[PDB]
Amino acid sequence: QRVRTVLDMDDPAKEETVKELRKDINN
Amino acid sequence: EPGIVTPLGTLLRPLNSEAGKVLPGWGTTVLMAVAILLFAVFLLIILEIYNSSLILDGVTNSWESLA
Amino acid sequence: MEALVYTFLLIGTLGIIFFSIFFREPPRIA
Amino acid sequence: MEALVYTFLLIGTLGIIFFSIFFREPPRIA
Amino acid sequence: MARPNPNKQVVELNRSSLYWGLLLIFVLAVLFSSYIFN
Amino acid sequence: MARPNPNKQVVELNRSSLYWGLLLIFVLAVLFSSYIFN
Amino acid sequence: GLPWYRVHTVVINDPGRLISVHLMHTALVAGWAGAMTLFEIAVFDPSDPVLNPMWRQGMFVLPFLTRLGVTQSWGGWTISGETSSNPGIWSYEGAAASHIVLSGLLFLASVWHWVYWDLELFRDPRTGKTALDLPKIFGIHLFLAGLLCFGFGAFHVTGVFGPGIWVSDPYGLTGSVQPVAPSWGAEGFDPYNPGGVPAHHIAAGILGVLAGLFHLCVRPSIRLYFGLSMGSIESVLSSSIAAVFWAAFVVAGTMWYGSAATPIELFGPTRYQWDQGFFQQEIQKRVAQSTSEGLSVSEAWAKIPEKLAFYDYIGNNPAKGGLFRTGAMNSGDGIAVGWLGHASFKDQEGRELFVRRMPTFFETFPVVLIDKDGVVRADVPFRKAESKYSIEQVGVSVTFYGGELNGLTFTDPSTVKKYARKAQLGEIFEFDRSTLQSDGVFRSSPRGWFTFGHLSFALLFFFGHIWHGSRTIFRDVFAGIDED
Amino acid sequence: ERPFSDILTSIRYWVIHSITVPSLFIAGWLFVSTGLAYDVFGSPRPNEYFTEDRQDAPLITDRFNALEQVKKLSAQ
Amino acid sequence: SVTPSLKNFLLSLVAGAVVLAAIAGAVTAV
Amino acid sequence: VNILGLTATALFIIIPTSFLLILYVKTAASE
Amino acid sequence: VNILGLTATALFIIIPTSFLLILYVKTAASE
Amino acid sequence: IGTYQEKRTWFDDADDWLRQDRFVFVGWSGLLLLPCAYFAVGGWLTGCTFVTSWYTHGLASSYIEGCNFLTAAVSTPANSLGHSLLFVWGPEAQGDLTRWFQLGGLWAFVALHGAFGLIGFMLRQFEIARSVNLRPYNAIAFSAPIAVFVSVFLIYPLGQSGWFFAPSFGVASIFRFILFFQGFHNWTLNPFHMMGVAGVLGAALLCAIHGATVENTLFEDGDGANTFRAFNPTQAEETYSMVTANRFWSQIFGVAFSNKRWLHFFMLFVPVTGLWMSALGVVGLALNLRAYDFVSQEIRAAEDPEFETFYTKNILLNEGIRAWMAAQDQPHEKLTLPEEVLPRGNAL
Amino acid sequence: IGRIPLWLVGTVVGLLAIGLLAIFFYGSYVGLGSSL
Amino acid sequence: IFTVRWLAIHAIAVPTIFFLGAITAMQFIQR
Ligand code: CLA
Ligand code: CLA
Ligand code: CLA
Ligand code: CLA
Ligand SMILES: C=Cc1c(C)c2cc3nc(c4c5[nH]c(cc6nc(cc1[nH]2)C(C)=C6CC)c(C)c5C(=O)[C@@H]4C(=O)OC)[C@@H](CCC(=O)OC/C=C(\C)CCC[C@H](C)CCC[C@H](C)CCCC(C)C)[C@@H]3C
Ligand SMILES: CC(C)=CCC/C(C)=C/CC/C(C)=C/CC/C(C)=C/CC/C(C)=C/CC/C(C)=C/CC/C(C)=C/CC/C(C)=C/CC/C(C)=C/CC1=CC(=O)C(C)=C(C)C1=O
Ligand SMILES: CC1=C(/C=C/C(C)=C/C=C/C(C)=C/C=C/C=C(C)/C=C/C=C(C)/C=C/C2=C(C)CCCC2(C)C)C(C)(C)CCC1
Ligand SMILES: CC1=C(/C=C/C(C)=C\C=C\C(C)=C\C=C\C=C(C)\C=C\C=C(C)\C=C\C2=C(C)CCCC2(C)C)C(C)(C)CCC1
Ligand SMILES: CC1=C(/C=C/C(C)=C\C=C\C(C)=C\C=C\C=C(C)\C=C\C=C(C)\C=C\C2=C(C)CCCC2(C)C)C(C)(C)CCC1
Ligand SMILES: [Fe+2]
Repeated sequence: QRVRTVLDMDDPAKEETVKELRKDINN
Repeated sequence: EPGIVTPLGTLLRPLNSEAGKVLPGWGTTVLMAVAILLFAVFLLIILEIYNSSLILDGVTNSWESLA
Repeated sequence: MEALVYTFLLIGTLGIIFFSIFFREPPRIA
Repeated sequence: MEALVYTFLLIGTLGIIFFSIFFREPPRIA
Repeated sequence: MARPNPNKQVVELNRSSLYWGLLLIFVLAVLFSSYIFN
Repeated sequence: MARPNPNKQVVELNRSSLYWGLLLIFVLAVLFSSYIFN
Repeated sequence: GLPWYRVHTVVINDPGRLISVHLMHTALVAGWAGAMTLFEIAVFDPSDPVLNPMWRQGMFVLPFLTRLGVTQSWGGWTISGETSSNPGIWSYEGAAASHIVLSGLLFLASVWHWVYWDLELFRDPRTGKTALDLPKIFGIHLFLAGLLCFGFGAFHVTGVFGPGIWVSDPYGLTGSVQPVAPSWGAEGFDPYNPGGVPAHHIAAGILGVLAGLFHLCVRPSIRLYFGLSMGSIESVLSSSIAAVFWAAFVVAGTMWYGSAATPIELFGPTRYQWDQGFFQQEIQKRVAQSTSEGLSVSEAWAKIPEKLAFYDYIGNNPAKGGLFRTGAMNSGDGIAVGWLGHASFKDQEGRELFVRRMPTFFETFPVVLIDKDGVVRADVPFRKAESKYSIEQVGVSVTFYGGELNGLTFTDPSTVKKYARKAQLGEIFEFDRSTLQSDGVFRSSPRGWFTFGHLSFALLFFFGHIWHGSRTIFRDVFAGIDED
Repeated sequence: ERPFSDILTSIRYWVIHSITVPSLFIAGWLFVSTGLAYDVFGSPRPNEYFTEDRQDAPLITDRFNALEQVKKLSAQ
Repeated sequence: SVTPSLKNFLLSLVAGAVVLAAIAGAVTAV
Repeated sequence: VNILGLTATALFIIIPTSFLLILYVKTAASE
Repeated sequence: VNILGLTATALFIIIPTSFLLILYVKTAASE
Repeated sequence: IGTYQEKRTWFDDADDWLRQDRFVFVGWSGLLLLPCAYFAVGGWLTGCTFVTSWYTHGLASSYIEGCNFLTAAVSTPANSLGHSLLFVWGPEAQGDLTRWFQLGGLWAFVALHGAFGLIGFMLRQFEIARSVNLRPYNAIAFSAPIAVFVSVFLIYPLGQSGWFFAPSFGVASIFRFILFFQGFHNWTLNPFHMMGVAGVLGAALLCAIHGATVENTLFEDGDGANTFRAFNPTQAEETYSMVTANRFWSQIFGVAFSNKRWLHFFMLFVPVTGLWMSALGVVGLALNLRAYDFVSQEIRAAEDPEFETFYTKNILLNEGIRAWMAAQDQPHEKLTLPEEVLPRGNAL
Repeated sequence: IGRIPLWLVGTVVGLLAIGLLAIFFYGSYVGLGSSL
Repeated sequence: IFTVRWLAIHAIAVPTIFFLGAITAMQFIQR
């Protein structure tokens, strides 16, 4: 449900996912 | 010496009869200009769409467009 | 893999038959 | 099996070097 | 124009160009043998 | 007898003999392929 | 005389043999197409359409067969899983037989055109010398091209007469051949939208018909005639080869990037989907939904389809093979038999670690275990001396859910290392290897081989277009110069 | 035709180039010494090499909002 | 609606037309 | 024997065929 | 590709060498 | 033209003013070649003194940071941008030149304008060859440099993830790209690359041997030791004894050239063939299709701990290359590989 | 016209370029990027 | 004058000396 938890779940696997490349200007 | 004469050859002879018939003047270079520039801007539109260099209200250029 | 070799050899044989029949040296009659 | 092919094709290469060296077309002075 | 063809042509290639072609194929085999073998 | 060889001969093989040779090789291959492949 | 690199210039000014050699090239291409798909059907294994699809077997022309609408076969099986009770005349090897009979007809026509070359059609009634009415020939050919494009876009893909096309879901799960309605807006120009293809072909056909009519009407001028070397057929040759490597670059780009007419289900995935975590993101948000509302990660992994996990594998990447890793992907890694589930790694204190995904650029990659915050917690120890990151001293256990292994937690260091190395490549799958003598390395997809071959062909044709441009503009000084 | 021989040896050519070349040299000196390149260019000075927030190399990691992203990751 | 990317596209194309006109003027001004 | 026989068959169908083609073309190009 | 390499290398040697030899003896037959 | 009246128009006036003798030939091809080449060289020379790579690659690549000539480079755009062209007006920069420089968009700008400059230079060769009417074998040989340029600056990044893996405009950056293909691709073991290196060293062979042979079998034409003035621009006789050259090389090497035309054409032939095959090889590399692993040799090395070869030494050195590459060459992967996981030998 | 010799002009240009090259090589031991 | 050779020389003469003076100032830039 939460997009921030799946963001931190995809990050240790890879740092090039489209959802990590979109709306990451907050980080 | 003549060639091989055939009915369909006699039928479609006017398709290949005026080998080299041309008109004087420059012809249609203004439409060369406008059509070539239109093809150019069209090809750039599709290039920048496929490059994700242009963003519209209906294009995504991603696999979810299959939905 | 053997069947393709067999079929190739036979189609080559029929090719040689067709070649010998239709593109032979004409008799000279001289 | 591969060593035989390598050796045969390489000795063929050097043999055709020998052929091109000695058995070449003699140029003409005319 | 007539029944025989005007473009009746003979193709030629001297033994020097034979040497060029055969050495080309032989060294191509040298280059690609370890790759097709893998 | 001289510096060039006097027994200089030209080897001939016409198109009909080419036909016979090609057919002989291909028919021999067709016949013996089943036994060579075993 | 003419050297070996000029032999075909015996038919530069002979239109009968030009038509004849075009006919026999067409015959050879059609015969190759038929023989190639016969070979592909002979060597195809339809045992598992999901875990061993056609692009995992190196099928090349068969995905193109399945692209346009031919899905069933006379062997009683369809690639989508259904059984072809009445596959009809147009099966895979039925289309092969059609190609073969077309090739035979074209070969006979080629022999006829060679033996009958002195046709008065190639003789103009003005002077009787050899000439071709190039403006009218191009106008006629453009008219036929427009008519065929409009028909293909108005009846074949629209499905009112034809079968439509193969459209799949964004993540390539279901897939189906159906009619597609035209998209007349910017969505029609969306390259991943299949609704633009009928509109594209309809508009292209209408424009081609009008342009061919205008060509049939109006003749060219003297200035372009003496500029573009209009009098030479080699100008047509140079322009046509320019157009075909234009299209070659187009098809190489659209195959490497993916588009509407390039389905993942038929042609394999793209390396950019792996590098963008597309299937992984799909699976993980399919987990976030139905995990955030109860029924936690102990179960519901079986709710994850097995095709999706097969897609989340770097061996499924089209850019993991080599130039000479030759053949089928199954001959590379073995045929997938089942999914073992997503590996969850946990260390001795409780945080959930994750294995780093392998970048496409690497043939080998070290195995590391990273925390949620993005700092490496463990690694496969190369040195194993004065190392304090090894699994043998950290204490990481691996657990699986929803697959052949579900709820099983391994704590043994050797097996957790081995399965971490297996999960380094993505998902975890079991592969049968002794049936095809699998070497071990990864192979390349038909999409990747297609793109490589067409890029090389496009470069060679660029060289050919430069050479033919020189040939066209310099048709007067080949044998020598004017020496004055 | 003036084939590069009389031109360089001509006092008329030399006098009019006794000012322009030093002027260009001085302008090029001042364009870097006054920091105008740093201003209109976006290149970071060694004193403003790093910000206080990040001690490491900058990472854009975006494609569309990269303009305002490099705005907030540059040296202001 | 009209996107900023499309606005920049229109500005770039009219700028290219201006560049073409400037090229024509510079080449005809001997 | 599944592929050694293939190699033997290939050599047998080419080498004398090539030799015959050499002699045939050597005669055909001479009038 | 242990002996697939054999057959591929064999045909890659054979086809150009027979082709070049045929056209060469075509050249050399006419003086 | 064509014995018709042909009233002079704007096209005729432009052609007559364009194809004429000047110090620099403008012609029609100068409508593109001059502005595109000028923009490319200006952008590169500006980049090697000004453009910092601290936001594109996180490196130093210009004289403004203290770099020298080799380490200065016009750096590629960030891989997060993918294969975007990075227009200054486009969504990456949106009209702001100052931050368009920090985006690395001038890499794509200079690469594009240099491709158009290559096109314009070939068109200039074709136009000159048309203007004074001899064969365009210079353009035929020039077909290979543009093939190399396309295949390494556009085909490889378009096949890979993005322009970040494309080479950057700069000597040390080209060296980085070269070692990148050495490690990731095993470019030395690539067959098309061996085709290319063989062609190029053979081109060096032919150039050196042709110059030395011509200058060493010269006729007298003398009564003076400076043979350079022995040549006259207007003469229809040979200046170097080719038959003596043929005898010398037949007795030294075993074979020799019997034709100046075929000699010069093969001198043309060797580097164009080499560069075209190298272009095909890097095109093959563009889609991760390499001549990396020999399957049988790696198998016997796996089941034989004593079977050491130079090929296996190269393979192991390449994964060592890549293991050291990843962390400091791929910031967007942020691969925080620890010291222990790095493969290394005893001592050192 | 020929009042200043061409060899003199070339000598001045060459000494300017050589001294500037010496300055640039001096700029590798001081200033930015000089390991100090 | 303003000839084609004039423009061709100046477009490569003015900016190169501009950046040349830039590098000359840039060598003496301290830390
Ligand atoms: C459909 C495109 C096309 C067509 C119709 C032609 C037609 C022609 N070309 Mg040409 N060419 C092309 C593309 C094309 N070319 C391309 C892409 C290149 C770049 C490589 C060239 C480079 C080229 C050169 C350098 C020359 C020609 C020449 C010629 C003329 C004589 C050809 C000949 O007899 O050589 C004979 C060719 C052979 C005997 C065998 C060639 C086959 C090679 C070895 C590879 C084998 C391929 C395989 C069997 C099939 C693969 C095909 C498939 C992958 C596409 C002829 C009119 C010649 C010319 O202009 O006359 C002065 C000339 O010298 N071409
Ligand atoms: C558009 C062209 C094209 C493309 C993209 C493909 C692609 C593919 N083919 Mg295919 N094929 C083609 C044309 C093509 N083919 C043609 C024209 C034929 C008829 C001869 C075949 C016959 C064929 C068969 C029989 C098979 C395939 C197979 C395959 C798949 C396995 C990968 C592979 O090819 O190995 C690797 C690709 C390469 C190594 C490319 C080689 C690069 C160049 C050409 C190197 C050679 C140059 C050098 C001078 C040769 C000297 C070597 C010599 C010493 C032996 C793959 C997806 C296999 C398959 O999966 O079944 C369907 C299979 O068994 N193909
Ligand atoms: C009766 C006509 C006909 C029909 C119905 C088919 C049907 C089919 N063919 Mg086929 N073919 C034909 C004729 C035909 N063919 C002929 C005459 C040849 C010899 C040249 C071939 C050679 C051939 C081969 C080699 C192959 C097929 C294949 C196929 C199958 C898949 C098609 C595909 O994916 O390729 C894609 C087709 C296209 C992408 C068509 C694109 C057309 C181009 C891009 C036109 C663009 C240029 C044009 C001038 C632009 C006009 C300008 C405009 C403004 C007007 C399919 C069932 C494939 C197969 O699986 O084998 C069975 C395959 O390998 N065919
Ligand atoms: C030889 C002339 C020439 C050519 C061929 C090009 C070509 C190109 N330039 Mg370039 N440029 C030039 C001169 C030229 N330039 C000059 C002199 C300058 C200095 C001002 C620039 C500065 C420049 C920059 C800063 C950039 C480019 C870029 C580009 C590329 C893409 C341009 C684009 O996005 O839209 C294409 C433009 C055209 C196709 C122009 C044609 C105009 C059409 C045919 C007419 C339509 C306009 C019409 C009036 C519409 C209004 C109708 C209305 C009244 C209703 C492209 C290949 C971009 C790039 O390199 O990408 C990285 C980029 O950012 N150029
Ligand atoms: C790295 C090696 C190398 C360089 C630098 C080079 C340079 C050159 N070759 C030319 C020609 C040729 N090259 C040829 C064959 C070859 N050339 C080769 C190797 C080279 N050739 C090889 C190996 C071959 C064998 C096939 C031929 C056949 C020709 C010609 O016809 C021509 C000539 O007459 O030779 C004297 C000249 C015309 C270029 C020009 O004005 O384009 C105009 C376009 C320009 C200037 C724009 C280019 C801008 C580039 C693409 C982007 C920016 C790059 C920066 C400026 C520099 C970046 C450098 C870093 C990457 C380190 C130029 C001096
Ligand atoms: C057991 C065994 C045998 C051990 C050894 C095994 C071994 C390790 C084998 C590997 C070797 C091998 C072949 C591997 C290499 C594989 C590979 C790279 C293949 C090469 C592929 C190839 C075809 C490249 C094509 C690219 C290209 C066209 C280059 C060709 C280069 C070429 C031939 C150039 C000529 C070179 C050269 C020697 C020039 C001599 C020319 C010459 C005689 C000029 C002299 C001369 C000058 C004048 O001025 C005049 C006037 C006259 C008159 C005159 O004459
Ligand atoms: C006569 C007849 C018939 C029959 C027909 C047929 C049977 C056909 C066929 C055919 C076929 C069965 C074909 C196939 C084929 C193949 C091909 C045509 C191919 C090829 C080639 C190529 C092109 C290649 C190249 C290459 C190589 C060599 C390798 C790899 C790489 C490359 C690519 C380079 C019929 C009954 C109908 C009718 C009547 C009579
Ligand atoms: C960027 C850009 C642009 C463009 C520009 C241009 C087009 C121009 C230019 C420019 C240039 C062009 C510059 C330059 C530089 C240069 C230099 C820097 C140089 C050098 C050289 C040297 C340093 C050397 C010396 C020497 C010596 C000392 C020794 C011996 C001799 C010699 C000579 C070698 C613009 C703005 C539009 C915008 C976009 C981007
Ligand atoms: C290569 C070249 C050139 C040249 C340049 C230059 C830059 C030159 C110079 C130079 C110089 C500018 C020189 C000077 C000098 C002087 C000297 C070399 C001297 C001496 C001697 C001695 C022995 C010493 C002594 C002493 C002592 C012991 C210590 C102190 C005192 C005294 C000084 C007395 C030219 C352009 C023409 C042409 C082209 C290239
Ligand atoms: Fe010479």
